[PDB]
Amino acid sequence: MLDAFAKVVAQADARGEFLSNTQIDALSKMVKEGNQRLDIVNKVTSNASAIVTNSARALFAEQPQLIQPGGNAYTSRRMAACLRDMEIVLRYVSYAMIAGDSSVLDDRCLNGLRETYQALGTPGSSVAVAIQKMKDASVALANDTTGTPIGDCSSLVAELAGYFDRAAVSVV
Amino acid sequence: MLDAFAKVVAQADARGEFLSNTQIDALSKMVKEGNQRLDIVNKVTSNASAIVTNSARALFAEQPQLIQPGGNAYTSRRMAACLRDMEIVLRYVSYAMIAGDSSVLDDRCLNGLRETYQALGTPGSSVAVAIQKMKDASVALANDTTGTPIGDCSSLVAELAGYFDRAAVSVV
Amino acid sequence: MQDAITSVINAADVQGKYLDANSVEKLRGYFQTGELRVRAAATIAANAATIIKEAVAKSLLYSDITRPGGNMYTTRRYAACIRDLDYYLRYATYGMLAGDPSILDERVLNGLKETYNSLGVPIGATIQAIQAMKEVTGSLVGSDAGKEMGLYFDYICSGLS
Amino acid sequence: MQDAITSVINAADVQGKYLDANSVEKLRGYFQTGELRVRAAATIAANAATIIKEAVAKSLLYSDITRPGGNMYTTRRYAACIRDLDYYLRYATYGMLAGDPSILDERVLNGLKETYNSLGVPIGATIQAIQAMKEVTGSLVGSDAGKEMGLYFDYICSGLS
Amino acid sequence: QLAPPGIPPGEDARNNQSLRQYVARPVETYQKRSFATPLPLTWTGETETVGAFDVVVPPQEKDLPVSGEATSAFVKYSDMVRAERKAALQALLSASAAGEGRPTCGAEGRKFVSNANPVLVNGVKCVEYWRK
Amino acid sequence: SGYGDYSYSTDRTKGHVNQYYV
Amino acid sequence: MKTPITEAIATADNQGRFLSNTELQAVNGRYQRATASLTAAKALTGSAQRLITGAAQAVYNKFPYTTQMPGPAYASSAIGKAKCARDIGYYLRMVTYCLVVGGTGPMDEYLVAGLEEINRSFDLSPSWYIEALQYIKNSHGLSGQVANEANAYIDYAINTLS
Amino acid sequence: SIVTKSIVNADAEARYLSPGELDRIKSFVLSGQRRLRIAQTLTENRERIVKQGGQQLFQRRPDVVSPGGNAYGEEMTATCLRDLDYYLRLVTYGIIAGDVTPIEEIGLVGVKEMYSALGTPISGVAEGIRCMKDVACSLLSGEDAAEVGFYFDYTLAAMQ
Amino acid sequence: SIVTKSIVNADAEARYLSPGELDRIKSFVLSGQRRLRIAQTLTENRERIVKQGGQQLFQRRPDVVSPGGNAYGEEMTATCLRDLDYYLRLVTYGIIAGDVTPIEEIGLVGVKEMYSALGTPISGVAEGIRCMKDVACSLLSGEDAAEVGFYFDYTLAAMQ
Amino acid sequence: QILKSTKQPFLESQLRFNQISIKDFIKGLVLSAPFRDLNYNVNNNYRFVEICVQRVLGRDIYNEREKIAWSIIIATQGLEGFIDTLLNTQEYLSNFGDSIVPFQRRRIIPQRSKGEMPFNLKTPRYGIEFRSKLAATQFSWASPIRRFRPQEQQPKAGDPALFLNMVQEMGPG
Amino acid sequence: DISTFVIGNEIENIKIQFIKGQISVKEMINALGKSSVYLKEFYNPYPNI
Amino acid sequence: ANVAGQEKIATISGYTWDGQPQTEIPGKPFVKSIGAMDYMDGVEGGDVVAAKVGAFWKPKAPKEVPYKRPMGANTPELPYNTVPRLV
Ligand SMILES: C=CC1=C(C)[C@@H](Cc2[nH]c(/C=C3N=C(/C=C4\NC(=O)[C@H](C)[C@H]4CC)C(C)=C\3CCC(=O)O)c(CCC(=O)O)c2C)NC1=O
Ligand SMILES: C=CC1=C(C)[C@@H](Cc2[nH]c(/C=C3N=C(/C=C4\NC(=O)[C@H](C)[C@H]4CC)C(C)=C\3CCC(=O)O)c(CCC(=O)O)c2C)NC1=O
Ligand SMILES: C=CC1=C(C)[C@@H](Cc2[nH]c(/C=C3N=C(/C=C4\NC(=O)[C@H](C)[C@H]4CC)C(C)=C\3CCC(=O)O)c(CCC(=O)O)c2C)NC1=O
Ligand SMILES: C=CC1=C(C)[C@@H](Cc2[nH]c(/C=C3N=C(/C=C4\NC(=O)[C@H](C)[C@H]4CC)C(C)=C\3CCC(=O)O)c(CCC(=O)O)c2C)NC1=O
Ligand SMILES: CCC1=C(C)/C(=C/C2=NC(=C\c3[nH]c(/C=C4\NC(=O)[C@H](C)[C@H]4CC)c(C)c3CCC(=O)O)/C(CCC(=O)O)=C2C)NC1=O
Ligand SMILES: CCC1=C(C)/C(=C/C2=NC(=C\c3[nH]c(/C=C4\NC(=O)[C@H](C)[C@H]4CC)c(C)c3CCC(=O)O)/C(CCC(=O)O)=C2C)NC1=O
Ligand SMILES: CCC1=C(C)/C(=C/C2=NC(=C\c3[nH]c(/C=C4\NC(=O)[C@H](C)[C@H]4CC)c(C)c3CCC(=O)O)/C(CCC(=O)O)=C2C)NC1=O
Ligand SMILES: CCC1=C(C)/C(=C/C2=NC(=C\c3[nH]c(/C=C4\NC(=O)[C@H](C)[C@H]4CC)c(C)c3CCC(=O)O)/C(CCC(=O)O)=C2C)NC1=O
Ligand SMILES: CCC1=C(C)/C(=C/C2=NC(=C\c3[nH]c(/C=C4\NC(=O)[C@H](C)[C@H]4CC)c(C)c3CCC(=O)O)/C(CCC(=O)O)=C2C)NC1=O
Ligand SMILES: CCC1=C(C)/C(=C/C2=NC(=C\c3[nH]c(/C=C4\NC(=O)[C@H](C)[C@H]4CC)c(C)c3CCC(=O)O)/C(CCC(=O)O)=C2C)NC1=O
Repeated sequence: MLDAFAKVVAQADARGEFLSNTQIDALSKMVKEGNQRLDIVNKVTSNASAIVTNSARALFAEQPQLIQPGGNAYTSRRMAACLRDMEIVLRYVSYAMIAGDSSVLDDRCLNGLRETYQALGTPGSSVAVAIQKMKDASVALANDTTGTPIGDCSSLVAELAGYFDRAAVSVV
Repeated sequence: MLDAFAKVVAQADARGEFLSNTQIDALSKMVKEGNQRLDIVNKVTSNASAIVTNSARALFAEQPQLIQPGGNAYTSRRMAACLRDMEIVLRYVSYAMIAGDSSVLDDRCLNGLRETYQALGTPGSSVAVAIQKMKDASVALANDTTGTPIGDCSSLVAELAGYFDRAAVSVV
Repeated sequence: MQDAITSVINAADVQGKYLDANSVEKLRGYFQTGELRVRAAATIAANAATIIKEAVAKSLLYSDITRPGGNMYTTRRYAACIRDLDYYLRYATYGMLAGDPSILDERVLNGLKETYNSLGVPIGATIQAIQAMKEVTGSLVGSDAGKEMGLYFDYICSGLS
Repeated sequence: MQDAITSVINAADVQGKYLDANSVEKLRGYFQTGELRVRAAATIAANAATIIKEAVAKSLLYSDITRPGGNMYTTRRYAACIRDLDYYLRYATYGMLAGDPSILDERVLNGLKETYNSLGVPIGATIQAIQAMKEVTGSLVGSDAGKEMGLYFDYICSGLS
Repeated sequence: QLAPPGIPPGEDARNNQSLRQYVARPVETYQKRSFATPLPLTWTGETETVGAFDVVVPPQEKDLPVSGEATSAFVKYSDMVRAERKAALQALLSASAAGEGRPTCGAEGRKFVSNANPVLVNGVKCVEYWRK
Repeated sequence: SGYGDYSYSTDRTKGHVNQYYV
Repeated sequence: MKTPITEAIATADNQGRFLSNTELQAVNGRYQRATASLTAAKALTGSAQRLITGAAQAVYNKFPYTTQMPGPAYASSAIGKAKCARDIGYYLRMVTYCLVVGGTGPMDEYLVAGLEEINRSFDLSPSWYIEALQYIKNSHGLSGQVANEANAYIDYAINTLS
Repeated sequence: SIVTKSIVNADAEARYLSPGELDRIKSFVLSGQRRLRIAQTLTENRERIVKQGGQQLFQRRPDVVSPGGNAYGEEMTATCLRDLDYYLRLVTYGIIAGDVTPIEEIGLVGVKEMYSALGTPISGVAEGIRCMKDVACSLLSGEDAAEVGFYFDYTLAAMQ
Repeated sequence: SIVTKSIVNADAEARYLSPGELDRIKSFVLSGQRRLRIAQTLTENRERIVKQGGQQLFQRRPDVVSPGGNAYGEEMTATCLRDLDYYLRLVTYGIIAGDVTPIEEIGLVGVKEMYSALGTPISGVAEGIRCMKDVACSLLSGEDAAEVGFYFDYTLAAMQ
Repeated sequence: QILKSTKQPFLESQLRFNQISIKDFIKGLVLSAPFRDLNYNVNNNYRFVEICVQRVLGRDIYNEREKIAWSIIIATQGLEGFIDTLLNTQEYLSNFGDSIVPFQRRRIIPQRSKGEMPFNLKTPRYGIEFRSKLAATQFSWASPIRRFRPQEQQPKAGDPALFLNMVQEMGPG
Repeated sequence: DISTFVIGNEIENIKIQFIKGQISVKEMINALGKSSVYLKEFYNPYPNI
Repeated sequence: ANVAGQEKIATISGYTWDGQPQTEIPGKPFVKSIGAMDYMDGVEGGDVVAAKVGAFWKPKAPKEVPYKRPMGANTPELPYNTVPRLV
């Protein structure tokens, strides 16, 4: 696990040199955007049960064979383990947004998840559809003002969509 | 592990259906056999030390290289492990007789066993000879009268012989 | 009846030249997706009856082609449909593996729209069945594999139109 | 009679959808070659008589279709050829500008091979004249422009075959 | 080399096994154990992760106010179709001709079809070489 | 051509056309 | 599943021994009760449709807000009403599976494991399903030891929801 | 009908119709008055023959209507009785045609492909037609019940 | 487009394209970058250009939406805006084709026969397109509004 | 599998009152009924040794013969003797003792960015040997709820039902 | 295939007789062609030409 | 295959959802589970209504005559001091 500040130190250490003056100033822009990064994460964890349940509900409307008898999310236990997966991925996407680096997301969430679903028989193409529904439910709740001052958070919601896309590709 | 009754329930839950009227009448015949399915399990449990030892002694008389030095059943620890294996396969065949379904037999005993004996060097063609000798010792003891009322148990010893044939072809 | 390798070899052979860097460049592109196509053709073989049952129930199950007078009324006529939809889901699987839609028009498309007009089979409902069948096929094989299998469904729908 | 823009608009309109990124992606590809096609159509207009004079002298000038009994013997019949070859070099110029061979079969190809069989015009010598005419056209407009103008010549030769 | 994995070297059980009852040792490696999985490099100055300093939000409807040879190209263009089009515009309006025939579509549907392109029907002129 | 067979005219059926509300 | 047969195999398997006479008596007691159990499962199946449409109506009578309130969780649409009767049929089907098998093993595996997490997530109320199961307990029409076996698995579902 | 396949039989054999074929077309058309009376009984008894037909079908096969059965709910049960109205209609055609030729190419040819492809238990729909048969033959005399029941059991045979 | 009818013009005349024709195909393709930007503005403004288009149309023609008007009720008013979405789409085609040739053979040729045969007042739909034109030209600069408005008024001319 | 169907509220009560230790709590979770239903009944004796070495001892299986060597403890002594033998190894008592909850020991090297694929992801509850028996399906022939009129939900291009919630907005407004 | 234009009762006479090996391929084809499944499809709806 | 399972005639081991073959023991494919129902008679066309397989008009004989006899000239041959492990 390393964040965005520790990744420029880990790369400068394998060169054996101090950080430059333009590498400190690029990190001072990331400190000035810190309060707006803290309100992306505050909005996706204060609505964590609404991102997951409304996107699950939209998935079995679109792919209704998953809840048919014999299906993949058919029982009470396979339905609860399905919502467990959507809640785990949203947890580690939110961990990667407060860090600025997708290191914790693929060290301990995406590490071997594609081959877990192949040994189980879970369709990884439908898990990717479920992540893409949690993505735009999260970027729509990110760029609404509603208790935040008005400004430009445009490059922060582009980064948040990048961890959602990294998780959806890495699963199928 | 599921019995004959839970097997038809698991097949109907994959369709999401109630049981048919002919499926319930075919389960009332398994209840009607009943008392004599329990006679077969009682007769191969009360003789389980002699099914194993008489068919072990008959195995090393036809295949004397198994107990020659260098053979697979030559040492004290390797001989006691051949008799331990015959007593385990006889144990899970009697579990599958009382359940009416070979699901305890090929999840707990037969699954992965062919690839295990190959990793150990154990000749799986000779394990099958020792299983087929326990089959003849069990079906000759299943259809003797000896404290049971006279009747037709021929369709139940055809099922007991079918479990021994399943364990003997899945070991090699 | 040519796959991606057969089509690449034909075009490189038809000019009498060897397999240069451009011909092998596409061949390497086909071998990269070779792992994706088999798993796509794997699950489609497993859920063949389930996919066709999902498409007809989602597109044309309760429409009035299903009712009396509609094009699908009698049991012989209904049974011909799922027999007929099986070829579209099957031959599309062949195009997905071969990576070339030459097998479709060779064995499916030619004389097809000219045959449905003879029988009076509605081409409009047929394409929507294949479109719905394309929609469920993207469910199973995933997104990009659905993009591959879906690329031959509309090829059938285009020529059958 | 559709150009590349007309064909792109038709396919995007026939599904009732707007011009998405894929439809405009091909349109941008056509506008990039817009500068090449005009200069290609420029020089072909200038050397129209010279190109046809080069093709007939290089393909079928001295063959025995030119001699008595051959298909091109009388002066009316010879004069019909260069009149006839002018359309192939002219309509191919239109396809090169429009970027779509729809005008060829609309106005040239339909009823063409069925007409030459009526007159008894040799289709074999006709295609080789167009092939030789394609060879000289690549001389003038260059390589890639010859690839563009040449792409519609063999379209005529294919359908006329 | 060594023994195979797990086999205590020297206590093999296939030393003097008979050939008639010999069973071939299956092949097993240290792959599926977790100690031999390849980790990220991370001492050569490379971590496999991704975060901030990666993601860029590129505006690609809006590259810039588009290049000068699109506008300078442009304003040449409709100086050369402007005289065309308004000549073609009120060629429509007081071309308000009367009506022939019977209305075959509601109240319209008369002799000529509405707004039909005359260049199509009139542009394909049949011609006889040596016209006679 | 049989006890159940199709003719176009007797088809009274919004399936050659596809207004999906019927 | 948890049957009377597999809880006898498991008792002998948990110590690595053969089936004694302790375990043959437990299997014998399953066979004596199975006559009343397989006639209750046959009778709940034979009147299942008239028991499900009645029990869904008993929920709408007691909790009439579920047919009027807008929202996804409620049966205020034709799609929400079909999903309500789908759930009553899930609870009735597991009861006739427990009668066939002979123990509370099918509905432990398919229904009650993970049920509290669904009702919290999708805003369903366990008092809707208790009222639906109290209808079936009072309206199946059985009597004797046939009704004793049917009510023993209906009361198992009411105790997990409450 | 008996008229059309007695023709296509003698059609294939390059011959006309024998006395064995023409004394039965003759015998069938004199039977035609009695056939329309029999079909007229089943025509306006479809309310009872179908509704009591699905009566015994659910009492004998509660699985198909129970939750999980194919005909579960208000919707499928309506279609559950719709098919019985179909097959009761085809039996009226077979009685007037004097043969199962109308029932053959409608509701019998490839019927297992449809019901297998619909998820419906084909044995269950066979039980439904048998329940309709006891209601139908209970509405007619013995001489007629040997016919009206006679076409149902052919449908029972081909439906399994 | 300008490319296809500059060809079919010189096609009919048995000649190639003049400098007057080839210096405009040249001039049009360099104009192509600016055309896609203009059509890109109208592409994802159809929500406002259509809905505000039907805004002024009903305020200026309440008869067509009043009881008795052709677009009366929830149903026809939806189709009342559907046609405006059509004609707004064809204007995006004409802008990219550099001509009303796409608008000509779609939505203009024989348009009076359709709307007369549908009972729709053709003058009313002409008023709708004019209301869309003021919304469209209000979304673009003066150099662009001389084009986007330019294709609407051609549609206004042919629609009466 | 942390559900309240699988909670052990009386093992939890004896841990809060200092009656059992964490070693007895860890033993009681392996011998529990949810662990035998969801894990032990869907593995064979060899893959279940791999699960219980990775989760109790905190480390990976050495080779495929460690799986063979320990799977005969389950077949002859049952599951209760196998977890007594595992918990009484010196590998366990040196690392966790009887008071520490186990963990995956030495998963990640100190300066690296990636780890070693944590053990709940490396072995899920069933694998390839039970996949062809208990795997679910798509399109199950299951007779679900119907839809009856699918083209009215998503109309086509010239349909005036796409302009239907636009006549309300303009109105005479 | 026989599926969509047979009832099931037509040519199981011939299949089981062939699967058992009692008849070779040519008898199986001749008995197939001269069954009424064939003339119901290839002889009835077409002329002799 | 779905009809046979739905009719309770016999369950046919098919494929898992990715297309690997089903099997109860993981060695070979298409192995099935057995027990208390494949040896029970009288339900062969079970749930196929009014099925008529074999002599349905009579209960079959008990046939409980198990004895193995000396099989002269056809007792199977196999090696000595060896098990004939199959090639
Ligand atoms: C513990 C939790 C915790 C937080 C959530 C933040 C909360 C927070 N945010 C801002 C401050 C801000 N927050 C935002 C964010 C946004 N404005 C928008 O329009 C978007 C919807 C959203 C992007 C995510 C912006 C743009 C500012 C700066 C306002 C400005 O432009 O001056 C400030 C004032 C300091 C400053 O202005 O820099 C504080 C305290 N801080 C915390 O300590
Ligand atoms: C220890 C296990 C155990 C049981 C089986 C039952 C024991 C048992 N079995 C039978 C009853 C029976 N047991 C048998 C069995 C056999 N007869 C033979 O000749 C065969 C050799 C053998 C079958 C393999 C038969 C056939 C009957 C029924 C009697 C008959 O059919 O005549 C009865 C009489 C009850 C009745 O018939 O109603 C009882 C108590 N209880 C137990 O605790
Ligand atoms: C009844 C007949 C019969 C046989 C012939 C042998 C056949 C045989 N030889 C070996 C085994 C062997 N055989 C050799 C053979 C040779 N060593 C060399 O260097 C030369 C190539 C050659 C000497 C002439 C060697 C080295 C091994 C040991 C292989 C090893 O352990 O890696 C093995 C494996 C088991 C073992 O370790 O012994 C078997 C089955 N066994 C039998 O039961
Ligand atoms: C003597 C007066 C004089 C000028 C004012 C310029 C005017 C000018 N600008 C450009 C052309 C250009 N000039 C720029 C430059 C920039 N775009 C930006 O946003 C930055 C502010 C800046 C770079 C730092 C770009 C990007 C183009 C290309 C425009 C295009 O995309 O077509 C061109 C065409 C090619 C070129 O020479 O660059 C010309 C002639 N040249 C001159 O000779
Ligand atoms: C913290 C990091 C982490 C991740 C990411 C993780 C994933 C994970 N998801 C699993 C199961 C599952 N995952 C799903 C999910 C789905 N099925 C569907 O059909 C849907 C498309 C989809 C979500 C809606 C289901 C249903 C199961 C249960 C499979 C089963 O037990 O049969 C399992 C199986 C193990 C078990 O249930 O005991 C693991 C290890 N585990 C982890 O520890
Ligand atoms: C799934 C239920 C199950 C079974 C059946 C099982 C068998 C099993 N048999 C083993 C060994 C063995 N098995 C045999 C058996 C035989 N060799 C012969 O020559 C005879 C033909 C045959 C006896 C009839 C022998 C000799 C060993 C010892 C191998 C050795 O010492 O290396 C071992 C290695 C551990 C040990 O015994 O020390 C296991 C795990 N394990 C299980 O978990
Ligand atoms: C491999 C390429 C290929 C195809 C596709 C093909 C189609 C084909 N479809 C047919 C019939 C049919 N096809 C349908 C299909 C439909 N009815 C509807 O309403 C739907 C729109 C549609 C289902 C999607 C029906 C009902 C018939 C029977 C027509 C009749 O009995 O008159 C027939 C007549 C003979 C027969 O089915 O035995 C052929 C040959 N043949 C081929 O070689
Ligand atoms: C086999 C074991 C099993 C059970 C028990 C089960 C329950 C279950 N019921 C659900 C929804 C539902 N359940 C209801 C039922 C009701 N709401 C009401 O107002 C009525 C009073 C009541 C009927 C009694 C409704 C309306 C929904 C849809 C809620 C939603 O879509 O969010 C859902 C959400 C997924 C879906 O939409 O299908 C699950 C998982 N699923 C299972 O697989
Ligand atoms: C004239 C010959 C003929 C028949 C027989 C026929 C059947 C037929 N049955 C259907 C559905 C159906 N049929 C059933 C039937 C049943 N459910 C049960 O439990 C019972 C066992 C059984 C009835 C006794 C059900 C539940 C559906 C709806 C299935 C679904 O919605 O998925 C459908 C699709 C919907 C429709 O268009 O009606 C057809 C075409 N069509 C024909 O042309
Ligand atoms: C792309 C060129 C093009 C156009 C323009 C077009 C129009 C068109 N307008 C229609 C209906 C209609 N159009 C209107 C229109 C109006 N009512 C008013 O009051 C206003 C004056 C006016 C709209 C601004 C109404 C009310 C109907 C329904 C008429 C009816 O239901 O009888 C219909 C029949 C239903 C349908 O298929 O949509 C067509 C085909 N089709 C085309 O392909």
